[PDB]
Amino acid sequence: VTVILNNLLEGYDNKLRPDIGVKPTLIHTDMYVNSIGPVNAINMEYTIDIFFAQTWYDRRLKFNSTIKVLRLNSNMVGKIWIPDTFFRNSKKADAHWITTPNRMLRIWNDGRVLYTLRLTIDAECQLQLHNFPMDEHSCPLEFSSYGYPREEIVYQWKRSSVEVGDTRSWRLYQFSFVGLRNTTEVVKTTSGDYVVMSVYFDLSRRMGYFTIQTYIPCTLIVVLSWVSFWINKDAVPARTSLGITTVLTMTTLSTIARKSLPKVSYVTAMDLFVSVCFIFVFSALVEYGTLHYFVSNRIAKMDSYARIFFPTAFCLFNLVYWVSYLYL
Amino acid sequence: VTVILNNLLEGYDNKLRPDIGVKPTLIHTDMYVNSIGPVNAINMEYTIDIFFAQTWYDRRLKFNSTIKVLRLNSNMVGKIWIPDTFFRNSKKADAHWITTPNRMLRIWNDGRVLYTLRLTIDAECQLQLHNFPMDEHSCPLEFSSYGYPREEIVYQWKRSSVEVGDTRSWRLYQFSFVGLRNTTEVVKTTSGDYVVMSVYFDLSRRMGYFTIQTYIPCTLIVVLSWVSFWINKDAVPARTSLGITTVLTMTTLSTIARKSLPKVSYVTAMDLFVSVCFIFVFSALVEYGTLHYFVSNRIAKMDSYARIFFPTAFCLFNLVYWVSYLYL
Amino acid sequence: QVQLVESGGGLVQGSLRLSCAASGHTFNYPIMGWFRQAPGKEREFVGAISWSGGSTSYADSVKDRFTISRDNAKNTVYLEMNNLKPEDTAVYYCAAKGRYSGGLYYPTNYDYWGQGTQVTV
Amino acid sequence: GNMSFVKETVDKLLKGYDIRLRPDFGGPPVCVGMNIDIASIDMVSEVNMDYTLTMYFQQYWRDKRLAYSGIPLNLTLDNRVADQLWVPDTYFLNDKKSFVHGVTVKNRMIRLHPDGTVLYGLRITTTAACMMDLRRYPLDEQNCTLEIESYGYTTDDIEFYWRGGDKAVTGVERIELPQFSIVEHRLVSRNVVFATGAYPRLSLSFRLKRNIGYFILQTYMPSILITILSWVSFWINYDASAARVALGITTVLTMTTINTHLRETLPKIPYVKAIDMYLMGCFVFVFLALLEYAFVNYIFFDVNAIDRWSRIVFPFTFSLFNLVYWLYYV
Amino acid sequence: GNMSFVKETVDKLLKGYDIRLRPDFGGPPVCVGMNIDIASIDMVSEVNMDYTLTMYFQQYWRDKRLAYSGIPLNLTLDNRVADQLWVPDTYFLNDKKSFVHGVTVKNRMIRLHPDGTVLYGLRITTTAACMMDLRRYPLDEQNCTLEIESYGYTTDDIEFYWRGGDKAVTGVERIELPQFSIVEHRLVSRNVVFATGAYPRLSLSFRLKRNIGYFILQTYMPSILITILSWVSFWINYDASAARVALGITTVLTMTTINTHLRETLPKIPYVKAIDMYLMGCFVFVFLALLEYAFVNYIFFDVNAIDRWSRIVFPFTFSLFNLVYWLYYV
Amino acid sequence: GNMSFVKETVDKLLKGYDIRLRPDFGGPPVCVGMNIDIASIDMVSEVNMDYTLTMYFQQYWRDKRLAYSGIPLNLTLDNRVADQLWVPDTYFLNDKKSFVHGVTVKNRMIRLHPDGTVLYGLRITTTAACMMDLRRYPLDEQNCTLEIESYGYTTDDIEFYWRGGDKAVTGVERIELPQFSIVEHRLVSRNVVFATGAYPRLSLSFRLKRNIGYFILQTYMPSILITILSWVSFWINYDASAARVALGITTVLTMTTINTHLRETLPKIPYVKAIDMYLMGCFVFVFLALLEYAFVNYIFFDVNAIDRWSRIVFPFTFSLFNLVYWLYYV
Ligand SMILES: *[C@@H]1O[C@H](CO)[C@@H](O[C@@H]2O[C@H](CO)[C@@H](O[C@@H]3O[C@H](CO[C@H]4O[C@H](CO)[C@@H](O)[C@H](O)[C@@H]4O)[C@@H](O)[C@H](O[C@H]4O[C@H](CO)[C@@H](O)[C@H](O)[C@@H]4O)[C@@H]3O)[C@H](O)[C@H]2NC(C)=O)[C@H](O)[C@H]1NC(C)=O
Ligand SMILES: *[C@@H]1O[C@H](CO)[C@@H](O[C@@H]2O[C@H](CO)[C@@H](O[C@@H]3O[C@H](CO[C@H]4O[C@H](CO)[C@@H](O)[C@H](O)[C@@H]4O)[C@@H](O)[C@H](O[C@H]4O[C@H](CO)[C@@H](O)[C@H](O)[C@@H]4O)[C@@H]3O)[C@H](O)[C@H]2NC(C)=O)[C@H](O)[C@H]1NC(C)=O
Ligand SMILES: *[C@@H]1O[C@H](CO)[C@@H](O[C@@H]2O[C@H](CO)[C@@H](O[C@@H]3O[C@H](CO[C@H]4O[C@H](CO)[C@@H](O)[C@H](O)[C@@H]4O)[C@@H](O)[C@H](O[C@H]4O[C@H](CO)[C@@H](O)[C@H](O)[C@@H]4O)[C@@H]3O)[C@H](O)[C@H]2NC(C)=O)[C@H](O)[C@H]1NC(C)=O
Ligand SMILES: *[C@@H]1O[C@H](CO)[C@@H](O[C@@H]2O[C@H](CO)[C@@H](O)[C@H](O)[C@H]2NC(C)=O)[C@H](O)[C@H]1NC(C)=O
Ligand SMILES: *[C@@H]1O[C@H](CO)[C@@H](O[C@@H]2O[C@H](CO)[C@@H](O)[C@H](O)[C@H]2NC(C)=O)[C@H](O)[C@H]1NC(C)=O
Ligand SMILES: *[C@@H]1O[C@H](CO)[C@@H](O)[C@H](O)[C@H]1NC(C)=O
Ligand SMILES: *[C@@H]1O[C@H](CO)[C@@H](O)[C@H](O)[C@H]1NC(C)=O
Repeated sequence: VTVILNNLLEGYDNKLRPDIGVKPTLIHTDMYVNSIGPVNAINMEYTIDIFFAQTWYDRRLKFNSTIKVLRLNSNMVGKIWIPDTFFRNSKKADAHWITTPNRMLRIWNDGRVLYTLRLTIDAECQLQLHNFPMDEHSCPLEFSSYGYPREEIVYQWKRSSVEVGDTRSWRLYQFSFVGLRNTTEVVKTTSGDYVVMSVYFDLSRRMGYFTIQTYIPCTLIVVLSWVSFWINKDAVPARTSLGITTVLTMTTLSTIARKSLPKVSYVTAMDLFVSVCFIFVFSALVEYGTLHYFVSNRIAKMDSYARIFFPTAFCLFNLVYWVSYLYL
Repeated sequence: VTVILNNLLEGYDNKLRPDIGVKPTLIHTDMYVNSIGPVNAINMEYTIDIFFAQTWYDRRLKFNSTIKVLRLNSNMVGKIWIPDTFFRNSKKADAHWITTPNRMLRIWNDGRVLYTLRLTIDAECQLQLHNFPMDEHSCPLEFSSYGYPREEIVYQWKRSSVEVGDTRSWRLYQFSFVGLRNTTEVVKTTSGDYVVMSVYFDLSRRMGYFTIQTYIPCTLIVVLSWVSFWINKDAVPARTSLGITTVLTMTTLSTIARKSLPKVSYVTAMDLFVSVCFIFVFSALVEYGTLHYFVSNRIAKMDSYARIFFPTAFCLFNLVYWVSYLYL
Repeated sequence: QVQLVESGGGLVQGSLRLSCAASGHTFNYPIMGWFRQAPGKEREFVGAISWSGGSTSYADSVKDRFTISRDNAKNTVYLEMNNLKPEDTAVYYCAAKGRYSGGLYYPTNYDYWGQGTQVTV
Repeated sequence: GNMSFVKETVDKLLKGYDIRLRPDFGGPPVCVGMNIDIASIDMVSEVNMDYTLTMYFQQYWRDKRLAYSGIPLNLTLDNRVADQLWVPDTYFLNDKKSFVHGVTVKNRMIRLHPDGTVLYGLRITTTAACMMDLRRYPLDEQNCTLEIESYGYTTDDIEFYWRGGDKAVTGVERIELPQFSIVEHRLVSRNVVFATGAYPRLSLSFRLKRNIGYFILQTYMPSILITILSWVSFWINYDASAARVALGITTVLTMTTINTHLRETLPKIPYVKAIDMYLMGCFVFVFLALLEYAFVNYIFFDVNAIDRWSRIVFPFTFSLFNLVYWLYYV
Repeated sequence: GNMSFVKETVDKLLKGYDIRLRPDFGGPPVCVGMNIDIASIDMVSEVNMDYTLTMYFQQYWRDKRLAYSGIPLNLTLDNRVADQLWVPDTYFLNDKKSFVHGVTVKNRMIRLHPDGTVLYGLRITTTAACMMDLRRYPLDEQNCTLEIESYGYTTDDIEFYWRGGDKAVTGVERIELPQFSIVEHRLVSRNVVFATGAYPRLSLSFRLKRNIGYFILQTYMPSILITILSWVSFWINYDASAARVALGITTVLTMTTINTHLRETLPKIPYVKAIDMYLMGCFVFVFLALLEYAFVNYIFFDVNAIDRWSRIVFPFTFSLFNLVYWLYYV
Repeated sequence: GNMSFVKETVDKLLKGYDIRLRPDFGGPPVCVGMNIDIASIDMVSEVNMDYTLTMYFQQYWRDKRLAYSGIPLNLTLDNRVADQLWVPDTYFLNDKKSFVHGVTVKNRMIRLHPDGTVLYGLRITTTAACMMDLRRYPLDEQNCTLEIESYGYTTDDIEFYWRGGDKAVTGVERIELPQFSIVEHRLVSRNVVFATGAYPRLSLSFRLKRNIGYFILQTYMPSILITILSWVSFWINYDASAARVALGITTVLTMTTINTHLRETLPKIPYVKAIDMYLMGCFVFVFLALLEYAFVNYIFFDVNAIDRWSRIVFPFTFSLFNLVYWLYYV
């Protein structure tokens, strides 16, 4: 066995890919998603833990022996040629070395080489935060050969390309995994044309937390503003204090609403709902101020109109708001 | 040229400093401050980016050739002896390796060796936060040989010791660079006596941000407390609400004041000003409570005295406060 | 400094409850262990418990028969002995262990010891 | 005694030694015994759903290639000799970031035995993911595991067992988590089948129970007192419009301030936590209290009867809400 | 085709090769062409005054020592061969922390040519400092630069130029900053003189314009509405002392709560920002409004005239304050 | 003088030297003397229960293999020579993350002596865990330790002692912690017995006393003043329903705002801190004050007597609460 290993490495040039000028090297890759980490909306990145496995043929490693497979050490990897596969949208990726380099190198008598390494990747996922928190995102994962163009290295998915786990042990506590798709395409760059393999993870945000935290308190405060309409006009310190304090309450709720989103300029659905609710409580106090002035100096029945117009307008706004974001 | 390099490294012992037993090695050092990073008041540290250059004589590297200088690679540094200069007050320092080790090694036929390396240093700077934010600090930067005492290695500033940039590209957004001085001294330790070179950067905090954020709002709230004195005593719900809400407002301002300072026990000037202002608004409500009780049951003219005593006391406090911290 | 006093050990032939009172800087010595020293024999480990948390460890000879509990408010460790056997005739000691004192089974690692109660069955 | 003689023996063992080949290559799988001495559990993060563990990880196996004769001693060699010896490709499946301490040197131990037994100890600080069911939070119980598995070698080449049975893992009692208490720990040995084959697996799981004392004082008590403070409005006379209205929104304002601070310390989980239900329930009660005065003022301008009915119903309903809530989560 | 023949050619090139010596050593300086393909600009931090950049950094130069004959192909070698070849000592002057991705291998490319041309590509994530003038914040325009310079070799030994002219840098349009928009990018080539000598310099600068939409809705609109809400007190009758006083401080209380949250997201710059002037200006107006009622109450105990004058002046003055403020910063 | 002669002497010492074997292998254990020069204690974290320490760690031992003759000087060699020499496997048991500074080189010192004495100095920044008893917080006293122990070699092979007795550790007085004061430091030498055997142990412990000045001004004083401000309601006339009710909840609102900010700076410890008891106690008093007006209003619609009794009781009870609280924690 030791003699076999020495012969394989003797006269072997790791600087040259197998079939350097013969034909492009065909590499079969498949991925096992161990778990998907939390999705960082602030940095538009998500963590993913995978067992990345690559398969390719190198005729220089053929050996004739009764043993048809050679499970070798991680140190053996540096001796032979390894494809320079890299992830294009990876902000930061690491390979675990505890307690030993988590890499596998198996060589068959056929010359087929299986190279599997465990990787933790913080891939980049540009998030379109429109319709937040009802937004739906598709985070990609693109990898390709860094230096070898399509004329030298060609990737290809295996019959079991992307293998997922139970999806319950996954670290997704905000989103819910709903879709998965694999794609093959060629991207032209300055150096040349490279075959790029992409895996898109479809994630839909779960609205349970945001609805309880923001929507219900904001709605109740708006209802509390309508309470001032039933209090009689003579109670000046009561209606005035109720209106101003509800505005202060909405100010407190508005700050906590956008405490996790980045500073995107476009108005998210969460921001739109809070802003509209802020106008209603603002208009409630302005309505009383108008009512108080004219009464102290039709308009006299503004309370009766306010008791109908304000609830109807808010209900109409909610009907338009929810339909426009739950369906479109 | 290649033959010259081989001869220099052949028969050369890098474990031994030049003139190991002959005489102490004289090292000429000068520093170019590329930029001074932000000053972390919480951790009492500041970032500094410099081009640290050292010059010393090693007769073993003399070569006779038409070329009188040899600009060599960074890998050549490990072949020859290099002084073990370290920064004593450095919490964390790094040498950039992008895209290559940012080190320079030039050797002349004279045997003089020039070794320049780019360093980013997070030096330790103990901050005396008394008189904050009017405090003035002098952050040092001390470096010396780690293992070679004064009897073996002696440092010495060159004719251009510390060279600064435009000081506008510097990352100092809180403080303003006002002074610079270099010092040479010997510090006795358990291992022996070492020559220590110190560079003190004088930094004066700029008070513009703190004055707008804290002083003006706190002063205005205190003035708002005096407003209760002019409101007539019969308006119980008005003066009572004004006094208690101003106390609540001061509570909000007090929390945001000490949001960047560490947890130092000594009372800073910012803390003293806020605490005194909190007493004035507290005393304003207590004054009305005393006035309300005696009126409901001299003292009757306490409003007239309050309209004079409170503004005078606060003006007197401000006069003492500002003089004691702007001059002393 | 930690002072340990143990009590509740009498002469019987049975369920017994031994309590070890502690005083001083007990936080610096969070692990309490019970030791017995039969005549003519070296001191033998019985069971070691932590002041905080409450996780337990027992010797094989006294496993599932002796149970130990503690409460930080009372600053006392209670050793409940059930189904006594004639081999349990030894001077029971209460000891305190530092957080980084190493193994529980070795009495040398313990710093402060109690007086020791003589129990014969 | 003779250092040169010992040096020659060690050189003889290393001469011709192939690190690339496992012991008993092509034969029976090598049995590897593992014992863990826990140093501390530094952190347990709910937001990141992981915990940090520091431990002394030790492995036991027999390598006949390293057997030596004539030296009746256990050779404790320098940690740098491990690079010239075969070690199992042991890795943690659920870890997120791990490292071996290297101060002042690599915290690594190699101890040889005359029969070829090798002792390999490592001091490892590891961050292992732990999915947390926070439905019953903060009255939840968590089962955080540490999966130990061989990366490349299958069951045909290597096997794992806990050395010492249930005593393989020690130091559990020394762990002092500020927020949790270690209820129990379990040791599991099993075989996991993958596409490449079956691999040995060792699992160490801790059952963590969260301490309720902090949340009871910090969160529940202020919420209860504010809700009780809202019931004070019922005692206040109906004509005191300014007083009762001011009491209403300020209690609502106070509840919002409490709610804003509390929810920040947790991840966004769609399901309703016990803390989530309690905070929202209290916010509804104070909202209804101000609505109650609205109806009173309107009908006034039976009015006493509405206040009396409100007084009986509100404390009873809130007590009923508390009773249902506590029974559900306890 | 013949792998052995190619292997012999590569070994011949590396035999006797001196990495320590630059191409054309002792002769004309070597011209190095650089082109950059930007991947993304991850972050732009105002507090740290820096930005994070990910890019494909490529260098072009001719090394006659690496020229080979008989192979009419471009040899794309393994990234580990770069250690045996000379590469320019290119570094970024304004960077604060940079690294080269190493998953699954070092993202490095070496491509040789028969004439000795070497292509050296690196995928680098770099954090470069960028001083920001925040006087006009948040309506400011920023010019963040990326300085490229040789560390040791002067202009006599090496020279830098943008390969492709203005097309040397691509991928700018793909950058999608949530808070900024890339107005323009410029390429600058110049020589910088130091004490040690003159060094070649390449500069890549981006002109960033901050998006005003977020701050207009989040910050300005609440401040305006509160100030307008304070003017409601003028309409309220003068005898309503409790109502007007309560309206005053609560508006002041509301303004303070807005002010506390907003200033946290920025560093402590002594100069007055546009956001700084607006927040303080609104806080003064609400402060004066409560002072206005104080004068009214005192004189009452013309009183109508003071209120009427206040009503005309306050909206006019605030509108004038807004007009001056917006014109100054736009 | 003769550099070649010194070079030959050093090469002779390193020739045949076995780093894998300790001095006096197979004989008496080697005595290692340790002295520590503290540079600074950067941080003390209550949430993480650890502190950061920077120090000059020096070790003294005799190695007859390194003894040289004919050179009456102490050879201060380059730090890279330590890789070719045996050094003790010293590690810190309670450390969480440690490193050796490497700017501009590894902060390492090797100093040989003619008799074979070796001086090994390292500048180490270490983060060591320190369990903190926060029951008396912020009036607590902490005993943070630094455990020094050999990893592999037992007492039979190596022994540790403090070189210089109580003077082995210096620089303690120079430490300037913003939040703590170094009351005392102690040096402890002992043997720790494990399953593998007994190991030498050196312990360095600091007794830290927290500074109470910051918390007294920041936390206690606002809480006291708000509680006193609540007693103002008793002086207010009973008919002023709007005034007294508004004073009540606003004081309750103020107390909640103070409580929210204060508890954030600490970990979730179930036991009651001194700060925890004080904040909750004040919140109860203001809660009772509003309840007191409720009873007054109800009975009114003796009423003066209830107010008078409340006035005498509340300041007395709060003073009694303060007296009991301070005596308990001081
Ligand atoms: C946290 O949650 C994890 C699960 O996610 C829990 O781990 C489980 O622990 C239980 C024990 O408490 C494990 O159950 C045991 O599994 C063993 C594995 O056997 C496998 O392999 C053998 C061959 O070696 C096969 O024959 C067999 O079919 C399995 O494939 C069993 O051998 C055990 O059986 C023993 O006990 C049973 C009674 O329980 C007897 O009837 C048997 O004769 C035998 O004595 C046992 O069934 C379970 O496998 C673990 N799951 C995982 C995924 O590892 C943790 O315990 C939990 N943490 C806490 C603190 O609760
Ligand atoms: C962000 O801010 C930086 C710093 O201010 C700007 O960088 C400057 O960019 C301008 C161009 O916009 C540069 O100006 C140009 O400098 C070139 C270099 O000249 C130097 O080197 C030559 C020798 O090669 C010397 O002769 C000369 O004295 C200098 O030492 C010039 O070659 C250019 O000249 C060309 O344009 C001018 C008109 O502008 C014509 O008159 C000439 O004929 C010729 O066509 C030009 O002068 C400037 O040097 C840059 N400075 C720095 C420090 O980099 C960024 O542009 C800015 N970015 C944004 C987006 O705002
Ligand atoms: C922070 O908390 C730690 C842990 O609780 C404290 O550390 C303890 O400190 C005390 C001293 O204050 C230590 O007590 C001493 O232990 C020495 C070691 O003895 C062991 O080893 C010898 C063999 O070498 C055995 O014979 C012995 O049984 C022990 O196993 C003793 O040698 C000392 O004895 C000396 O003093 C005593 C009186 O105290 C005399 O009677 C003796 O004759 C002799 O002069 C001494 O007893 C204790 O071991 C430490 N414990 C740990 C776990 O480290 C820190 O003090 C504390 N720091 C602060 C600032 O509070
Ligand atoms: C070397 O280590 C082995 C393994 O731990 C020791 O063998 C054990 O010795 C103890 C007694 O000291 C017995 O109780 C165990 O049963 C033995 N185990 C085995 C597997 O044999 C051996 O004694 C040690 N030798 C030395 C010199 O320390
Ligand atoms: C080399 O170092 C040794 C050890 O530090 C020195 O020996 C000490 O010398 C001092 C005086 O310089 C005495 O006070 C100590 O008692 C000595 N200690 C020992 C163990 O001998 C020695 O002097 C140094 N020699 C040189 C040339 O520097
Ligand atoms: C995607 O994966 C599936 C897995 O069965 C495979 O059949 C399919 O060919 C893959 N797609 C591409 C484009 O390779
Ligand atoms: C400080 O730097 C100046 C620079 O000109 C130099 O002249 C002076 O000698 C230096 N001081 C010391 C003590 O070396």
